[PDB]
Amino acid sequence: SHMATLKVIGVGGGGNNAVNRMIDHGMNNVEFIAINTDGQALNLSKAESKIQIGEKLTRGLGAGANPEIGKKAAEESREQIEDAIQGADMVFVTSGMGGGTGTGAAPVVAKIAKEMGALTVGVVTRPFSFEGRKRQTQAAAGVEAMKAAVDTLIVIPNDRLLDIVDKSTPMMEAFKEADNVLRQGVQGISDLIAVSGEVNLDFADVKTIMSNQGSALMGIGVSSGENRAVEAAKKAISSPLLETSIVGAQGVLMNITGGESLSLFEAQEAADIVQDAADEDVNMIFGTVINPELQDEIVVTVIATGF
Ligand SMILES: Nc1nc2c(ncn2[C@@H]2O[C@H](COP(=O)(O)OP(=O)(O)O)[C@@H](O)[C@H]2O)c(=O)[nH]1
Ligand SMILES: [K+]
Repeated sequence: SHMATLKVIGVGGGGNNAVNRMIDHGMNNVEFIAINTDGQALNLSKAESKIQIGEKLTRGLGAGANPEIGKKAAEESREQIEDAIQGADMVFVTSGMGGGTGTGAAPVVAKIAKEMGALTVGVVTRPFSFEGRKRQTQAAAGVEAMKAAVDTLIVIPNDRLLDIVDKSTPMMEAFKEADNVLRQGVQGISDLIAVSGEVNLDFADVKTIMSNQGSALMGIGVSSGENRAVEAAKKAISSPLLETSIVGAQGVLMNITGGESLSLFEAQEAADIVQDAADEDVNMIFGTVINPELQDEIVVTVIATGF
C-alpha cells in the first residue's frame, strides 16, 4: 500500500561528488538532487534535479570557504529547495564539512526537509588533519548545526581513510570507500521497504528507530559458509570509517536476509553479536527475509541509534 519516496541530496562539492559517483554506480527508486553555489560543478552533475543556490551572492562561484555564504545562499533559495524536496518521505543529505557551501548550506537543507515532515538523515565528512585547524573548526560547527537539523547523523572523519589505504591507493578509490557508507545505507532501506519479509519490517520501523535520535550507524554485511551469520553481523557493525561506532547503541533495527537454509540459531547468533558489541540493553527491531535465489549467502543490515 505505502511506498516510501527516498531522495538523496548532495550539498556542495563533496556532496555532489558523492551523488555523481552513486549515480554512476547505479541506484534505482531514489531521486537525486544536486545543490551547489558553484555553477561549474553543477553543470557536470549527473543528477536529474539541480539547484544553483546563491547566484546573486556568489555570482555563480563557490562560497570561497565561507560557511556564512553557504548558509545565506541556501536561505535565499529556500523555495527552490522546498520544491525539490516536496513529496519526500525520507531525505539523505550528504556533504563534506569544512568548506563554505556544505558547511553552511547543508544544515539549512536538512532543516527544510525535516520541517516538511521528512525523515532526515545526514551523512557528512570531516576534513583531513592536513587541511588545517581552521578547516576542522569550521567543520565542527557545521557538524553541530547538522546534528540540530537532522533526525539522525552519520559522520565520516576523512582521516579514517588514511587507515584503509596503502601508500599507492588512488584518492578516488579511497573516496569511493567513504561513498559506500551512504550508498549501502540507502540501498538497505530501499530493500527493506520493497520486499515483504517473513518477519516484516517497513518504513514505520525505520522512522521509529531513526526519528529525532542524533548519532547513528548504518551498516550492511554479507558472508557465506560456516559462521556466516556471525561474520555478516560483525561486518555490518564494524566500519573503520565511522565516528560513531556500535558501542553504546540502545536501539537497533536488524534485518537478516537469507535463503531457505536460514536457521533460527544463526539469527540468534547474529542478534547476539550486535547486542554484545553495543554493550547495552538494546531495544531491537528484528526482521527476516527469505530470498530463495540466495543459496549460501546471508546479508545482515543494521541501523543503530540511541547513543
Ligand atoms: N570524502 C570526500 N571528502 C571530500 C570530497 N570533496 C571534498 N571533500 C572534503 O569536503 C570538504 C569541503 O569541500 P567541498 O565539499 O568541496 O566544499 P564546498 O563546496 O564549499 O562545501 C573538504 O575540506 C574535504 O575534507 C569527496 O569527494 N569525498
Ligand atoms: K518490508
